Amino acid sequence: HLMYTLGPDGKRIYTLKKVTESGEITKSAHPARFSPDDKYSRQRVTLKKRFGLVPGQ
Repeated sequence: HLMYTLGPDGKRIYTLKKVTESGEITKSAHPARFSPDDKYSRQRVTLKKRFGLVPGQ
């Protein structure tokens, strides 16, 4: 009928453990990274950044 477990010396320890699990359930459907396609990258959209021109005659 005790609501606490004693130690090897006689020290009381509140360990009713009435409930099975004792933890805060994390929220589901968390915000996952957005990336449905490869075009998502701003770099892919940006024009050629190589500037490989050939000025001359």
